Amino acid sequence: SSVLHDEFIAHRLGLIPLTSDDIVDKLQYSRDCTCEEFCPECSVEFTLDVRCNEDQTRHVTSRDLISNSPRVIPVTSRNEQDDILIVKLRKGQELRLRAYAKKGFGKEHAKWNPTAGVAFEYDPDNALRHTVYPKPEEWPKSEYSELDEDESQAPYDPNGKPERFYYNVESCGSLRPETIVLSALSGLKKKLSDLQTQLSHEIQSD
Amino acid sequence: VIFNRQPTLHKMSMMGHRVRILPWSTFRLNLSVTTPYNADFDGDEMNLHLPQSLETRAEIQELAMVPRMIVTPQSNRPVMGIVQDTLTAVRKFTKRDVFLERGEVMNLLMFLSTWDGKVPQPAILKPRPLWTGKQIFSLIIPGHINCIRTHSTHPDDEDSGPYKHISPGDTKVVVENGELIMGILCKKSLGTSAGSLVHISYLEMGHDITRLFYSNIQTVINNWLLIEGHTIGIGDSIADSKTYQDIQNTIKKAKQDVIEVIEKAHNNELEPTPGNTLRQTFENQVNRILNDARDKTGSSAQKSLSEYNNFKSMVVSGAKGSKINISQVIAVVGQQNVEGKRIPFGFKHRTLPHFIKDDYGPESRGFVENSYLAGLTPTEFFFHAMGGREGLIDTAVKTAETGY
Amino acid sequence: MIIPVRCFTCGKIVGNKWEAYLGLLQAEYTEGDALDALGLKRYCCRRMLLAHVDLIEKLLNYAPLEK
Amino acid sequence: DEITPDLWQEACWIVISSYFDEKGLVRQQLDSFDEFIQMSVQRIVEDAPPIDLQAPPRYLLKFEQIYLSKPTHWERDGAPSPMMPNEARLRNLTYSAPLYVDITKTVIKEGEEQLQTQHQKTFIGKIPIMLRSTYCLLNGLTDRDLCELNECPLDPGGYFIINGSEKVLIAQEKMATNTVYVFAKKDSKYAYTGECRSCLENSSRPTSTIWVSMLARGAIGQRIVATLPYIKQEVPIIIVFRALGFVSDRDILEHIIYDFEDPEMMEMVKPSLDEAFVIQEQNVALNFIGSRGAKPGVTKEKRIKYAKEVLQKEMLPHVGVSDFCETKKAYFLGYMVHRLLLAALGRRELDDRDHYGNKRLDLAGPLLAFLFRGMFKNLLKEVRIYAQKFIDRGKDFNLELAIKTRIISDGLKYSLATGNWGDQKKAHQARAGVSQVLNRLTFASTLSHLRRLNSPIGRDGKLAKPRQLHNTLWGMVCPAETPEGHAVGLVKNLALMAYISVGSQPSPILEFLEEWSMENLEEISPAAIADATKIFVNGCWVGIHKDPEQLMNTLRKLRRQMDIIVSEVSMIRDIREREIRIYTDAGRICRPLLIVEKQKLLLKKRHIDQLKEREYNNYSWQDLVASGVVEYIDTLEEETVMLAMTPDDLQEKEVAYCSTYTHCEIHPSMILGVCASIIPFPDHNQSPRNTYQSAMGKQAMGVYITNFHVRMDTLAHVLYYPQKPLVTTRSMEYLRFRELPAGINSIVAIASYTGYNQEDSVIMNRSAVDRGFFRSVFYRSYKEQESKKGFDQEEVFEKPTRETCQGMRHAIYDKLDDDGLIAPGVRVSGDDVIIGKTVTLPRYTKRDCSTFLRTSETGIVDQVMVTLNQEGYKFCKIRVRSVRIPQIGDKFASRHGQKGTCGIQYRQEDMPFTCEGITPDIIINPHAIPSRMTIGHLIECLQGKVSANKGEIGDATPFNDAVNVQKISNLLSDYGYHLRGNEVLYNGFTGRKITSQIFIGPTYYQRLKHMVDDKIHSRARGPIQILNRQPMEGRSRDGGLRFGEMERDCQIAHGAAQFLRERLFEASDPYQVHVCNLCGIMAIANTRTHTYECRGCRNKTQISLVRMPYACKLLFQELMSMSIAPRMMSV
Amino acid sequence: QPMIYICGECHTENEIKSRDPIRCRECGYRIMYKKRTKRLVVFDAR
Amino acid sequence: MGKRVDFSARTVITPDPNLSIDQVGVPRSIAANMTFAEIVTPFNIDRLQEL
Amino acid sequence: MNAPPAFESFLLFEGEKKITINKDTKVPNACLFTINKEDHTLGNIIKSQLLKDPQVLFAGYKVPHPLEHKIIIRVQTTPDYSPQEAFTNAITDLISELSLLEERFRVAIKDKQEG
Ligand SMILES: [Mg+2]
Ligand SMILES: [Zn+2]
Ligand SMILES: [Zn+2]
Ligand SMILES: [Zn+2]
Ligand SMILES: [Zn+2]
Repeated sequence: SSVLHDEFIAHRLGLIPLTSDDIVDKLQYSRDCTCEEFCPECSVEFTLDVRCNEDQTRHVTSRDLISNSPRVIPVTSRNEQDDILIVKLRKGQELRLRAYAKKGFGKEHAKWNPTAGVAFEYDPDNALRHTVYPKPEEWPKSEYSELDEDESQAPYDPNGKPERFYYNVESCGSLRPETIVLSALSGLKKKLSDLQTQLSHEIQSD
Repeated sequence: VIFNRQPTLHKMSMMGHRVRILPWSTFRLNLSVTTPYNADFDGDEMNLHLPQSLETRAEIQELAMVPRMIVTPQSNRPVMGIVQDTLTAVRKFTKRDVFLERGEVMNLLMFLSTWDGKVPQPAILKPRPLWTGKQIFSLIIPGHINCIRTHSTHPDDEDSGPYKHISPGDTKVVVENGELIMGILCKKSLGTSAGSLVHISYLEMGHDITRLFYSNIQTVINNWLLIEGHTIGIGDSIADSKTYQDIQNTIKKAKQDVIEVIEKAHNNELEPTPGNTLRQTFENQVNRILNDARDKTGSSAQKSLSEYNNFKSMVVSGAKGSKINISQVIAVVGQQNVEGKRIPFGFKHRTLPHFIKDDYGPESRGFVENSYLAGLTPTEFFFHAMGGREGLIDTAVKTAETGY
Repeated sequence: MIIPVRCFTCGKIVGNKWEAYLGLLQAEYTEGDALDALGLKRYCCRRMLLAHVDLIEKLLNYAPLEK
Repeated sequence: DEITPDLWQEACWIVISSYFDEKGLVRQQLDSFDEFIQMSVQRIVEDAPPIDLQAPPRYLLKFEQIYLSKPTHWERDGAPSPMMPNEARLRNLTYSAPLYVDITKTVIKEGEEQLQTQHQKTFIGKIPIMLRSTYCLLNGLTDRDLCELNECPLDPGGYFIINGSEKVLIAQEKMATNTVYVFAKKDSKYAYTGECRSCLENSSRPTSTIWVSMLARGAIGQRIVATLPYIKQEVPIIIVFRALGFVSDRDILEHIIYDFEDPEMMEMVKPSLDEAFVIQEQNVALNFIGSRGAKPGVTKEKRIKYAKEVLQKEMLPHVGVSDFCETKKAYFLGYMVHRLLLAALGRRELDDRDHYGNKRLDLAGPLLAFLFRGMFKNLLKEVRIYAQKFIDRGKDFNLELAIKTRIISDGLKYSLATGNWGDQKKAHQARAGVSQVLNRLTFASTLSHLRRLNSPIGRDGKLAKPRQLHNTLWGMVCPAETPEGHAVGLVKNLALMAYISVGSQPSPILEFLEEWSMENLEEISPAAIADATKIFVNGCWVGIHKDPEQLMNTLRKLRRQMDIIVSEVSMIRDIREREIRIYTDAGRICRPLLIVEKQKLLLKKRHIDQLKEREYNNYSWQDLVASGVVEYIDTLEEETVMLAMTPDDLQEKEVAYCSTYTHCEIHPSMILGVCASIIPFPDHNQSPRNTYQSAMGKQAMGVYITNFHVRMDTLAHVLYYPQKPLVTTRSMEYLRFRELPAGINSIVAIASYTGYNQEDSVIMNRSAVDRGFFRSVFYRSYKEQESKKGFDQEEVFEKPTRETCQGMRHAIYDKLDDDGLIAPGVRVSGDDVIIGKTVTLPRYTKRDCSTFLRTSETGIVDQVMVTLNQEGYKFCKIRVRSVRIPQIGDKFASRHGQKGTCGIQYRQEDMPFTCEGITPDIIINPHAIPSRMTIGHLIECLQGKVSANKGEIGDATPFNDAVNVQKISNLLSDYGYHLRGNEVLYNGFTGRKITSQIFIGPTYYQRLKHMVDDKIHSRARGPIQILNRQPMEGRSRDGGLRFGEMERDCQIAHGAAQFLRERLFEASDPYQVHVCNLCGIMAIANTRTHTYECRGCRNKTQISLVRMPYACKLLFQELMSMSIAPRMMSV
Repeated sequence: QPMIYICGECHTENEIKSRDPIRCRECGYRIMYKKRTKRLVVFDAR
Repeated sequence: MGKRVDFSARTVITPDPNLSIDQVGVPRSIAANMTFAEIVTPFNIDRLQEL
Repeated sequence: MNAPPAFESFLLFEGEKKITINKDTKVPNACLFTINKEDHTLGNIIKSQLLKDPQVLFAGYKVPHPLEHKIIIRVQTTPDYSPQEAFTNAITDLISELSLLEERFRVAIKDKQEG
């Protein structure tokens, strides 16, 4: 009975980050699960049931998303930062729903993206000249720069290659940032391993 | 299929295409084939007609296919050429100081359909292997065509003095045996004019080879522009303090000149020229002064531009814009005209209630002494809106008569 | 109508910051200092909080369909 | 005391805010309607003549008073309850109030047997009510009260609800009346023509135009003629003067030429005298007028009577229509001749047709008054016939049964419902385009539609002069907001502080002029008019004066003190020609301005102080006007005003420009309208770009109104996450764009990235779109009603069945309920059924007439409403909800004319990123900037970066010297960014830096109504039209695309004859006919029995089959209908 | 079978059968709304 | 001289640098709506039976 | 209406091969690897690792259409070597690099949390 239609609430629930640290490796994709639509091996059940009976506006927040799995809960609800606001309700308005959370990654939808920004940089002093500043004096210095203030950019390195890449991986909350990096390395390695397996089948089949 | 856009003005507004099924719900067009249709992607819609017999299919395939439609009989030149990003980028790519590394070169060669698989010997072997943009466009250029053109910035006094065949500015395009021996490619070399590389490709090589030439230029150049990049911002609209002072001095001198002509006319010290009344002669003198001011300020702005300026990049390549646009963005917007004359006295002997009566000065009658970056004053804003309304009316009223 | 959950650009969560942002504003913070207190350092998330119009508060002025 | 420059930008905007707290944006509509109801209806009822009817007994039936109650709706039961506008919208009612008139019928037969019977409150009609007017139930309600009634507090009102449809009256331009305008047509028999559209103060007849022309040179000299109304032949002016009682030539030239020392005027009038010497007395001149007329009476007596009546009623009604006014009419016609001679002698300029001082805006009030005059006249006529047919029998009659109230009610309702402005019978003489459906797509579109003006020159006209932006539109009409199609310059929009005058009576002004030293026109001698100054009031020359300067000082003092002269009265002193023209009539567009003392504003700092505490001490705009600090100046009085653009102009300068200013702009940005006031930095764009944005702000998605949950609109788009712009102008505070914005601040990068944004296209971030970026919801309402019109056939909502219904499609009806209506929350795909309606037959005894979804929509039912319509059968509205996620082909626009469709969407890892991992929401092509010169886009992007990094809202008000690009760049360099808004970006695919540093930052983008899914269409052998068996027209009809004449010409040039035949014969309307080989006329074929015969030739063997288009067969048959014999000869 | 509707003004749940004038029994208001279906509609939170 | 025709489609146009000049990128819904009457032969009997 | 499901970028259709090897006939000892349901993430690393092999004469990749979800990697090697062998070794080297990077990131995290 809230003022936001159903797809608004659904979209809004999809974007709430859920703690995924140790559970995401254990759960299966519903593609791979041998069950029906759902099961505890490939999904997590959430329930939300709020009714504004009192005169002040009721803030239906992520704290009202009750899960069957204690390990997979809304990040803000984890034991400061306030809870994500799902909808504001007026006296007499009511929201009752039943969600299921799945395993996915950011290629399918940004809600499965664990990062709240990935700062990536290399060659802070423009030594490789991969950028060409028309007026190098006008540009601020990188936080990773090692140059005296009179010097705008490093002397050009003809024999140089990009090395020393700087990262700042900010987490949306679902995974720890170091878990994001470790899971990224493992996922890239398994992509390459699967590619090599299929490559071997194609080579031997010829 | 026949692909059509309205108004169907000439035979190139309905051309044959081969269907490529793709995910989303729009008609996806190549960017060279937008000029024949007069089509841009600001909500334009186009009509697809599917011939329903082998005879009509053969008819369209042998008569109306786009490669057969590259050269128009209207003006014996190409009707489609290289266009915005690909033209700015091919201009930047064929500059003399574009050096590609081995991995970049292989990346670009992945996007040549007509590539024999042989990596060309780099133009620079030591201290480090480097290919040039001309060396890769030579691979894009088909057959063994031969072509001489001149980049838009080619100085007119260079073909007389020395260095005629070794151009300091890398102008004077020369393609020999299908290799870009020298020169910066631009609208003059890849556009829709007569004798360009696309025209000579269509005349010497067939329409199929020319189709591949268009496609290969676009793919290779867009994937290189992913490295180079092209942009535009406030920094391209800015000029140095010296240029601003020169422009303001020019405008001040012009306004004093107009004041002098006004004082002469007021004192009857102005005599009419043959073929005009005194009013018309005064108007001619004032308009000449202000046009001279606009041109001088525009030249000042143009010379102030650096080689990194993106306005200058797009104007030089011919992709979009003109030197007058740069002048209006940097130097001065200039005189606003209604029906070919200065702003009329719509009030009683006034253009606006903010002026005194009988004020033939430049600001009173619609001279915008500001640039678009400087910003127009309220009266300049209204006069500019009047001048622009004239263009909107012309565009909306000429259509019925021209279509009839 | 309501504060978005994530920043459209980076995907940082801003849904839990609207109420805190308003509380900081009534605490006589400037909008910039308030956005700094909530940890919105990228101008995309500052855009999200600074340009938000809470229309839901106006939609809650209408009585619901059922009592 | 004085407001210093450092405070000025606050003071002026404080003043502006006070204006919008007092007036609003739809004040002209409400004031027009209020004047129409308070005054115009009563004047129209009283100005009608009493209808005297007698066989004997007689009855007069005088109407004396009107009463307009509040809007009320009556049910079948008859209980009386107030009708709320939302109930009218939902139930398809008409938000109208009943008009009752007091009638007085006195019986007079003989012998002083008189007795009066008064019928108090006789229900005379129903008048639709403009919302938020004084007579609206939403009048004076608080925002809490409006929300209690399911109304938006931000809704401006200013429109009517007719049959549930919100209709807005467009102000109509017209040439002002009672004013002499001397023009010169290049191609005509006349050299100069002075026209005067004359109309009496309280309108009762159309405008009677009188022309006074000069015949073009080539008998001896130039002759002056006068084209009087109701007379089809030119008449010499001297004849007209003699017909008015001025026979002596001296008297006529006393009335025409006021300075006898001027032989030029004399010799130029002499031909007219020389042409009229045989006629020398009043009766003969009247006979001449009657003879030249189109009804020449055989007897001179009735000729003279007709000429008398014409010269007394139709000639110059504004001068006076009573008798003994011939002196005033003679003076005025002499003034017309004087003006014509001044134009012909070059002493006066020809009048400009385009000058808005010469124009009037016909608003809701004066337009509804035109309707009400016509409709009340028709009503009184019908009453006359009804009462006559009874008194002819010599018996009394009931006026309640004589008054058929449907005339006024149905007339006003029809006219506002259709827009055809006039009687329903004269549906072709009526002028359409008035009263359009209110645009509810976004709040800006609604405001602009409510502030819309119309120049009825005709779109077909290709003369650019009326389309040109005249100089006099300054401050009155937006220079930018205008449609760019076929109505450039004709459809206009009010500027923000523009106020259309509502009208006023000239009686107090005339009375004061009498008490003052003015001399009436009948009491003077003409010899005094030479040096004296004429005084016109609403076009009527009322007298003369001796010191016009101190008269103007007195009148300006009176108007600035809110004395007898009201604020909207215009008072123009033309000095070179000694007229003083005072105007009180309606339709005069004017604007407020700050009065200026010697060289100082009268707006001191104390006024700003009292305006700052506007909410405590109730010091409002009206107190500012009453203080003599502000003045409304109309277009015609601006000609006599010397404006200061800012108080900086009032400073003493090294060379003084004027030093004698009289007024000052409150702020120059008020020259813009509603949609142009949203453009940031519009003075840094090319003006066509500002016009295109002013058009495209109206298709932008947002929240068109707060109470959208209860409205059952046919089409509605609501954006999920509207944002106020980071870079805004100070005018949107009054447009309520901050409370109902129509866009999102997007991190836009102007770059060439992959080539998918070329030629006016954009690359959007798929990850941002996944997060709700520019997501919208599309609400579509379907209406249906079950009609019990008669026992022959009745419709009914009920779940159809396969065994009883006949025209039942194969689509499943399981989603419907037993009531026949789908339930909310049900997901419905294309071609699905939402209402199961069945109609009883004369597959038996009922046929299926169900309502399907508009094909290829795939929404969810948002809600279902059931009620009863006006007549009272069951009536259903179903709102279906479809979430529109932006995709390739959806149109987006910035506020600078920069429109484009989404070329492609890349995920966040595929988009280019800054060192701090910010990816652009949108990437637009740099080639869209240079030719367009939308530098406001770049300045807005840079200002928005500063605003987002600083935690403020950028000030992009047009003409602001405290904000330029260098300041913004210096501010941006303080937050660790390149001062010009560039950043090093990295390629998302490879991670390498892009060599060219990209220009990136927050810019306010808009999602426009034009989504590709509402435009994509395809056909392969669908339905065909009935008349010509060709594909239908439209997506909705599953129609085919038109292969037009130009496509035929293109394919002829191609030489593709079989493709041309496929398109124009085989893919459109293949057909076969049988032709007689002898007469070539279509024969009769019977293919079942194989008997072919031509009845004409009486043969049945020489018939041939011909494969021709059906349209060609239809053409030939329509030619045979015209007795043409198109004989298709096969040999 | 019942087809209970809600009142637009009094928000009262009241049953109305076919061939019945649309009138709320609690306040007589003439505009009624259907209640949300009981069918199971699923949303992908995307 | 001009008329409505079958086997026609219309939609918004969009850039595509990865098409050749003689190609047009068509949605799958337009292509699923529009059909081409192909004659059966032993050369195409199997493919057309598949379709 | 025409929106492909988002999983079609990652998931293989039934009967669709993850990788297909086609001999390039223009030059000797060259192959085209058409890899389905991958994008620049694997293409760029495989190409750049192949460029580190001195026996690789050409190594390039392209996404022929962004709306489609395949990549093509062209590899040419010296005659004594093979493009299939080069591609295999490139994947092996990338896997070993990522394993080492993962172990070293685990060690760095342990050091950072401990001290
Ligand atoms: Mg277009
Ligand atoms: Zn499962
Ligand atoms: Zn962010
Ligand atoms: Zn016959
Ligand atoms: Zn009720």
